[PDB]
Amino acid sequence: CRSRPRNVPVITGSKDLQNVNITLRILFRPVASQLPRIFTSIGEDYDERVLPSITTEILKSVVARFDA
Amino acid sequence: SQLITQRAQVSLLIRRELTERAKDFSLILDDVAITELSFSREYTAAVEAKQVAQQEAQRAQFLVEKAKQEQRQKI
Repeated sequence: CRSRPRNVPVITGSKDLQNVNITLRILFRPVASQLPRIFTSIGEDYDERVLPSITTEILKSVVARFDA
Repeated sequence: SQLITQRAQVSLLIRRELTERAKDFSLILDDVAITELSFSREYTAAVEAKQVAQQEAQRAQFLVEKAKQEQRQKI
């Protein structure tokens, strides 16, 4: 239940379509009490599966609205 | 172009569509990622060429201004 980091690069498109390379740094940890469920639903290697989806989607989301 | 920019909801829609297409194979899903979106070469080269013209004709404006200094020095 200790903590663990992650980074996600994205070739996002700024508002003017400038394809900007932007990387985001994101931390995480699993909650102690609900480690049971987090293991049923994913398994031992839970974080590697989940970490980057939200980050890449949201780098695209945010930078689309923002200029290079 | 909007596949790049609007990728937030593009990914949301792809998530919904794959979730509805993939529920049939006796497996349980939690999250899915759409990471990359790239194009071959020409977009970035054209963007940089537009910036080339921008700053190059700014340099031409400064050649023009040294030509002004020329008017007078040569007067």
